[PDB]
Amino acid sequence: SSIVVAIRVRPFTSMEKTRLVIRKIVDCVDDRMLIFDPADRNSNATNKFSSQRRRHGGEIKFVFDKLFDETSSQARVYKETTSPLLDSVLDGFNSTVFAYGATGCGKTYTVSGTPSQPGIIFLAMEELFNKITDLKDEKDFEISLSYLEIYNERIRDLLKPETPSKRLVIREDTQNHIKVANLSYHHPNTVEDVMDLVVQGNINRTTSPTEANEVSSRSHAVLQIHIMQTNKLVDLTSQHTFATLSIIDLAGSERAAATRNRGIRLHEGANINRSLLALGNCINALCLNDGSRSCHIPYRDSKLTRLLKFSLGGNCKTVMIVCISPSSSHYDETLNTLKYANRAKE
Amino acid sequence: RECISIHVGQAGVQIGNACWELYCLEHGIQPDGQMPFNTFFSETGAGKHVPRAVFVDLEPTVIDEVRTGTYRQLFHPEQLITGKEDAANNYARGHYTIGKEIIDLVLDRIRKLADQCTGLQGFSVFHSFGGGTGSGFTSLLMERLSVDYGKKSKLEFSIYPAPQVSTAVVEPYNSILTTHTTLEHSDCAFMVDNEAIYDICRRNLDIERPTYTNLNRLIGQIVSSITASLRFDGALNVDLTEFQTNLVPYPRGHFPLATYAPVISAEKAYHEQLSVAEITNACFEPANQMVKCDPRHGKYMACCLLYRGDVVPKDVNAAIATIKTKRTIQFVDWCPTGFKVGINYEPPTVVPGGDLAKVQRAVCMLSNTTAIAEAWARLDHKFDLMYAKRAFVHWYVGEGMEEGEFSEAREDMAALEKDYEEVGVDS
Amino acid sequence: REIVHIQAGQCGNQIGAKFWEVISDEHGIDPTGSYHGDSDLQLERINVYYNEAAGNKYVPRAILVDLEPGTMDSVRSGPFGQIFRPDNFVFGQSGAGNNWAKGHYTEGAELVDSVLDVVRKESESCDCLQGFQLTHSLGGGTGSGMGTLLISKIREEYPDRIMNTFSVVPSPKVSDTVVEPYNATLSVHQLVENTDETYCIDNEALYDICFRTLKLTTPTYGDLNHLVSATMSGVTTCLRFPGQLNADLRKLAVNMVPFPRLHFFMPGFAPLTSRGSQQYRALTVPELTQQMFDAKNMMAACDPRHGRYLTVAAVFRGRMSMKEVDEQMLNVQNKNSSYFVEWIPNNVKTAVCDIPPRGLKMSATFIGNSTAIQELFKRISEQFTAMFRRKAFLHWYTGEGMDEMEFTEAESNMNDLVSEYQQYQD
Amino acid sequence: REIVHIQAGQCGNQIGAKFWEVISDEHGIDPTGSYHGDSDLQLERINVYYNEAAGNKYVPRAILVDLEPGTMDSVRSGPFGQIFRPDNFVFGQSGAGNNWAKGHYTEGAELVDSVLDVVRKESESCDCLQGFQLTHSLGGGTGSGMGTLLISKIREEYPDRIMNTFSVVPSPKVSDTVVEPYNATLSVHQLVENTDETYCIDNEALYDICFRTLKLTTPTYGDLNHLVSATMSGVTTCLRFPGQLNADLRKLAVNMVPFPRLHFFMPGFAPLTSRGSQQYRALTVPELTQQMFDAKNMMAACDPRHGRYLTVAAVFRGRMSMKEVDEQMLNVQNKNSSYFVEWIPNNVKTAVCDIPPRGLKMSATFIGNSTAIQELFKRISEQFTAMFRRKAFLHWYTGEGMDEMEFTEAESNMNDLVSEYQQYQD
Ligand SMILES: CC(=O)O[C@H]1C(=O)[C@@]2(C)[C@H]([C@H](OC(=O)c3ccccc3)[C@]3(O)C[C@H](OC(=O)[C@H](O)[C@@H](NC(=O)c4ccccc4)c4ccccc4)C(C)=C1C3(C)C)[C@]1(OC(C)=O)CO[C@@H]1C[C@@H]2O
Ligand SMILES: CC(=O)O[C@H]1C(=O)[C@@]2(C)[C@H]([C@H](OC(=O)c3ccccc3)[C@]3(O)C[C@H](OC(=O)[C@H](O)[C@@H](NC(=O)c4ccccc4)c4ccccc4)C(C)=C1C3(C)C)[C@]1(OC(C)=O)CO[C@@H]1C[C@@H]2O
Ligand SMILES: Nc1nc2c(ncn2[C@@H]2O[C@H](COP(=O)(O)OP(=O)(O)OP(=O)(O)O)[C@@H](O)[C@H]2O)c(=O)[nH]1
Ligand SMILES: Nc1ncnc2c1ncn2[C@@H]1O[C@H](COP(=O)(O)OP(=O)(O)NP(=O)(O)O)[C@@H](O)[C@H]1O
Ligand SMILES: Nc1nc2c(ncn2[C@@H]2O[C@H](COP(=O)(O)OP(=O)(O)O)[C@@H](O)[C@H]2O)c(=O)[nH]1
Ligand SMILES: Nc1nc2c(ncn2[C@@H]2O[C@H](COP(=O)(O)OP(=O)(O)O)[C@@H](O)[C@H]2O)c(=O)[nH]1
Ligand SMILES: [Mg+2]
Ligand SMILES: [Mg+2]
Repeated sequence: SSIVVAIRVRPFTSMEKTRLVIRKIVDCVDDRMLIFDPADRNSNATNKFSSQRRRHGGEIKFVFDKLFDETSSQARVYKETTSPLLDSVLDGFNSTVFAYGATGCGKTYTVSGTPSQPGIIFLAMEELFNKITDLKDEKDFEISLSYLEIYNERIRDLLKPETPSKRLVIREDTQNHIKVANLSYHHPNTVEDVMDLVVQGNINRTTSPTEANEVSSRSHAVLQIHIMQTNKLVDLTSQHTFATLSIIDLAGSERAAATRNRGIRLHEGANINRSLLALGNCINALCLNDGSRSCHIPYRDSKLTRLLKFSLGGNCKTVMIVCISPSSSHYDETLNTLKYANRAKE
Repeated sequence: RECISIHVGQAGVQIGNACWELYCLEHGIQPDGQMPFNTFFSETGAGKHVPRAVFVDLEPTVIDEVRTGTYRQLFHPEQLITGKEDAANNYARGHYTIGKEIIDLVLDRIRKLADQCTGLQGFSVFHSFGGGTGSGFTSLLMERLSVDYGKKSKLEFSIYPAPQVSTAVVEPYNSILTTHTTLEHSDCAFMVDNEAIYDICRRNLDIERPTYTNLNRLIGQIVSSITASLRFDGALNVDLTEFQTNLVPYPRGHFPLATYAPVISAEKAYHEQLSVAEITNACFEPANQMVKCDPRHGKYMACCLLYRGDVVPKDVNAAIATIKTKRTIQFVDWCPTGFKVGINYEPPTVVPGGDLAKVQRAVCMLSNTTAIAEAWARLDHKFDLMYAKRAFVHWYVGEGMEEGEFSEAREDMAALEKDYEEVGVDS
Repeated sequence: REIVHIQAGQCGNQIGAKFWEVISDEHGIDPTGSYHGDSDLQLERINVYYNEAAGNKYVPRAILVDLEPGTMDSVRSGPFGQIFRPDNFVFGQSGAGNNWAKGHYTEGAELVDSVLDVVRKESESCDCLQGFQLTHSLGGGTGSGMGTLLISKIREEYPDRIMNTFSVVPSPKVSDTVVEPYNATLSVHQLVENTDETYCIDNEALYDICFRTLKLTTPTYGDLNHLVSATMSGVTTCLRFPGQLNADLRKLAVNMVPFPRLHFFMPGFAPLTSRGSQQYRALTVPELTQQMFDAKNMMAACDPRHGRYLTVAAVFRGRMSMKEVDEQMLNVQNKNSSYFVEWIPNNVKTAVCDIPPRGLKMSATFIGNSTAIQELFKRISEQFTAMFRRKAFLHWYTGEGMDEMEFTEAESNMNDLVSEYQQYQD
Repeated sequence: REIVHIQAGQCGNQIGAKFWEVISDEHGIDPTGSYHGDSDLQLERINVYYNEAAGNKYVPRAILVDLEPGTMDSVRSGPFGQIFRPDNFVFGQSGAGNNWAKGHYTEGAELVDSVLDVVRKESESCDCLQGFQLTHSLGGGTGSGMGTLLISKIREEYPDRIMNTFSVVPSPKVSDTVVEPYNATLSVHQLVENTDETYCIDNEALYDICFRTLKLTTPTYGDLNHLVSATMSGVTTCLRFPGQLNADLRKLAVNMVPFPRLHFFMPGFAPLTSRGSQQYRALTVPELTQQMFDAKNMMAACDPRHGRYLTVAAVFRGRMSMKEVDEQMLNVQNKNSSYFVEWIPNNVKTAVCDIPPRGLKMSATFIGNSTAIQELFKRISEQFTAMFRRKAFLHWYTGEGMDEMEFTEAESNMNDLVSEYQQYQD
């Protein structure tokens, strides 16, 4: 039913440690309790009297469902939040995993990271596969994998770009079955091959060649696990249902206008922000209309919102994930995306 | 003692047309610049003095009207900056994708003017809140200009999104986004309501059918009294920074209302007998406010009265004493006084082909008040409503304008409103 | 700047032919392409719609697309055979025959490149391309098939330019085909996704207007197209000369689309009066707005008063008081506060141009984004459904390689459109 | 200010046609609508009855309502076909045929909106609407049916404006229908409740006047309507130019209705004399009042001297002494103190306008609120009763959905009217 908002940061490195003269803007003071630093005691003005400032002088309190920080390992952050989403998939309805942030804020790293650590996809398969081999003696497992990229409002076959985007059509059933046209579907034979396909996908993703993040994915992607288990026993109720798990990825969004934002950078940047808007529209409509009686949700704003037509909105559960920067170089971006998450929460 | 004028979109340009017409009339300057003043016109050895002005429009249209119409010979071609594709009522496009493509040129032209200008006092920007080429571009420019000239005075004469009626439906957005730039970078801003003016035209000028032509002429006439008036050498030459000294009590509150109290028809010019007290009294009547605001529901923070033509200080002082005696209008309790006086010797400017009949004296009022703050509440409601539905939001998101920026813009506006509340209440 | 005008199908071609008559007259252009106008402003933005060829021959920035040779012949044989450029006449194999799949999917698809090459040639003759205007029917087959076909192709080339179209909508009581719902449904399915603004015009509505207001004994297609052309001009007339308030396709979109997808508009035109009744006209802004906000003068069949106004554009022509206009706008919104959508503060966007239509002292044009239009979509959807439930005529599209899934998907997506308009109506 | 003039039915249309002849002549307006008068005061209040269309074409602020095409045709074919506006000609399905229910309840009801739309259009062209004037018969069927139908509708729109009507009353000895009582009774039932002032004119009375005083060999309807039009003008003539004492429909009502419901008036006109006897006229205020208070010159059939005067309005035209007038008013009330209702101190309201009717040196018009008028209601009620007791002709209204209850209720309510006039008579 209700969604869960969870949050975590990259870290600060020698690039931030070298910058001794700076005040942090992120301070998680407790579980689920984020304080936006630092107020305003600046030596670049006055502020030596009873404050008449709007917020430059106070601190902004953000409260979430599961706020984490650099202290908490992704091995727990992920499972704490998604271990039930994976179980939710097998409770008669589907589920899905979200992400959020500006370019360079740890998407790509947090989904996996350096090839020796756990992450969203790795732990998804690690946990599931263990459950599969433990429960292999009870149920039959027919699980398939769907791969997808969104770039310039175009759906691309993440693993085989050789197929034209015209061959990918996003539909859904009245049974909430995922109806996507000709796509290179695969199976989770082992996490090694799964992750190899994920890497192949990440290679195929169309990226930025501009900013310091120049690997900079610059495209959305969705990896969907379609689980069709069946019964090994014969009885009056032997009708095992199916369900899926969507792994949602985003391009990343820079400040409204970058210093070299020209041509295709403007074009895709718009397409990214429009896609993010579409999500915001659907999420806000969903939550507010869950508070109300009638739920008209604008799933036609983006192909992603069509893709998430039921993954985000049906009788199901999901976790919102937001990547946070403690640097004042991301002051506006981080603050605004924090407010976004809070609005999504409510 | 010199200054630079800036005009954006269509409105800023059309208003500029009226202003530069007035200045020509005042100095006897012809349409080709020929004189048969140096603070508005760069001295030319041939006698063809040229306006210290920058004209910007991302769709040359209105500038082409200037280029092909009268005073195409007056203005320098280098000053007539135009784009190819307009911002189209989108602050974000004017702020970024479109505006940024010419802002470099604009700043370069300004630099040239500033390098020519010796004693630069400051700038005078004419813009709106409706269009993006006015609203968004100005936001961009003011930031850039502020960086280059942190020590120079920046005046902004804006056309306030009228509360009753407007022409674009996405104005609230462009207006609220502008606010946090103007409040940040400007030194003094003016807000003018077209509808309040049209009402003035009906009541005072007796005009049943008023348009931008006459409306702009009134606005320009005010600016002449604010600025050019000083440059004619009067009894009390109140500096532009001297205005700020006395009008502005805080780091913020840069929102004076500019009224003109000799508004009069040709018929009335015969029957009506005006004088210092009569005209001065008229400017405190909630009718010639030039904005949808009723002073009687707030307090006066400061009030500069600028006189032209046949006036004497004795009568001015007496009129003010009468006002303070009247006590109908309220003043800020912790502001002992709030009256300042500027006085010219040169008469009021007359526009051949205008309506504002010739008078022997004139009064302008530059007043800071807490009453005007109420106008922003009306805008807040308009914004909040459309914002709640995210109506038209995709036009700004399509640029890349962060949704959170809209919420931030509101909070800054709300802060401004709060400040005025505190001014009136505290003592 | 410059705008490309593409005509698709007989309907679109006939409308366009009348359109180019109108604006060529507006800009003082004779049947040789020579300029003999009396104003200078006629040449101020002549580049918008005309190439200036050697000898000052002004050549329609337009592409003529059809699959039925003969209609194209009638164009060449008409008064503008000396006006339109010969390499802009694109036609080949015989027409779809009201077969959308032939127009879009197969036979028409074969000739796409022959159009797009001309598109490129036109684009590279421009100093700044603003967008495209497509004129076509929404049920014809070729006009509706090639229409959305080319729209998709053009957006792929110019994703950041404005896609405008004037579409003739299947009218309740004015027909000429029994697969009008199939063609319309298949068309609109792709139309929405790839269009920035679209205008919905009913022949039935025009049939009513051309008698109710113009009292025409024999309203012909040339008269209905004439009504359309008047509004087509008005949409972009602001771009071609001076005015108190400028306007633009982009400006309109910015003030006319509040929700990305809801970009369907009803068009109208001011002074509508018969030649014997013109002597009783006041010719005032009040009078004009009475007509502009009269449901009976709307060129969409659906009567606006069954829905609400999300946003309205009122573009005026000629010398007038800005206050006078503003007053009338206020009076209108005060008069029918129940009709206007309360979520918008000022429901009406205005613009005023300095030049009335030659021969008129003062005019205007009306663009309405009403929620009422959903009812036209409903009606068509119902007709589509009734046939589709029996797979009626389906084999005509099956033989072209079209499956059932497309048809069910289109209808599902048509329902979304209606639902969205209903979402934003009380 | 402005006043709307609505004509209903052939009778009302013929009277109105003559009326508009008269006042157009009064205000110097020719058969094109152009002004060629010699005074400036003719244009001082021309707005009251005319729209000023482009070219200075003055257009009757009037609505022409009928259900019998042909009468409307005769209007268009007459001298004022170039005067009246074409969209004010409202007609459709054939007429009631003296069937009140067809006029009000059914067939006429279907076309109400086509009138009211014009009403609104007229209203919004006004600077200040004062009220409405309806011209019709009280027995015709359509004129009496559509009459009260529209009166109800109009008051619902403009409950605070003045509802004035000039109604031709069923005359004892001048007929042309046997259901004249049915139509009159059904009409007046709704008339009273929704009317602020009404004038009762008998064709029989006019037939007497037009011979007894005017000595006409062949008094035609055009001559009887002419008499009516003279008084119609007088009622509002005070609003259209300067005078020593102004007057108004409201002013009259304030001084003419003492008891809400008793707003039925008898009309009269001063100098009534044949063209061979005009040379013997004195043309003095005395002379005028002798005629004005002459029972034989009253345009209602009932002779005032069988009742009493609740209140009288005497509106004079042209240069005259105010004292002279006042003296005559005093002399009259002194002369017939038994006729005037003693409950009122000054029984006569006066007004004096500076401009006589073109061609007259001095004139006047008379409006009487007498109790005698009750006798006309009695007579009609008796005729109604006699028929109703046998349910005569009832099936003509039964077939339209009219029950007996309406008829009994109407008569009961008609009795109340008479009773009230009798209450206030000795
Ligand atoms: C003597 C005189 O004043 O004649 C008028 C006239 O009588 C009326 C009735 C015109 C006339 O229009 C029609 O009868 C008509 C016929 C078919 C479809 C639609 C309309 C007129 O034909 C149309 C013509 O319109 C124009 O000239 C505009 O510039 C118009 N032009 C065309 O449509 C056009 C026609 C033929 C060839 C080329 C262009 C226009 C409008 C909008 C944008 C661009 C151009 C006008 C004023 C008139 C006549 C000539 C009788 C009216 O229409 C227009 C569009 O103005 C109909 O109601 C208006 C009111 C006008 O007063
Ligand atoms: C040479 C001369 O003086 O001729 C007079 C004339 O002989 C007399 C007899 C006129 C004449 O009126 C009639 O014979 C008459 C015919 C049908 C119905 C009613 C009356 C006259 O026709 C009528 C005409 O009235 C007017 O001019 C008023 O302005 C009058 N106009 C009209 O009724 C009218 C007639 C035709 C076309 C347009 C208007 C009026 C009265 C009240 C309010 C507005 C206008 C006048 C003085 C005369 C003639 C011409 C013989 C009299 O009537 C009026 C209304 O003035 C009849 O008794 C009076 C006394 C007049 O002296
Ligand atoms: N006072 C005054 N206001 C004007 C005038 N012209 C336009 N405006 C107002 O300015 C608003 C739009 O401002 P602009 O920035 O000039 O619009 P623009 O020049 O077309 O720029 P864009 O709309 O962004 O393309 C309109 O809604 C009007 O209300 C004018 O001449 N005088
Ligand atoms: N938690 C972290 N610890 C160490 N390094 C990090 C962490 N998060 C991100 N990085 C590094 O920052 C660079 C990554 O940016 P990521 O790749 O994290 O950006 P992104 O969000 O995918 N940018 P974009 O694709 O434009 O939206 C990588 O090389 C990471 O190693
Ligand atoms: N407005 C308008 N519509 C037309 C005209 N002629 C045809 N139509 C409509 O367009 C449809 C046919 O479109 P058409 O251009 O013939 O498509 P095609 O047959 O595939 O080439 C018909 O159903 C008509 O309703 C016209 O002159 N004007
Ligand atoms: N005063 C006057 N009364 C008329 C005239 N013509 C008809 N009438 C009366 O009006 C009645 C008929 O009304 P009419 O307009 O025909 O109503 P309709 O038949 O329903 O349209 C008749 O009984 C006449 O007494 C006329 O020219 N003048
Ligand atoms: Mg990445
Ligand atoms: Mg602009």
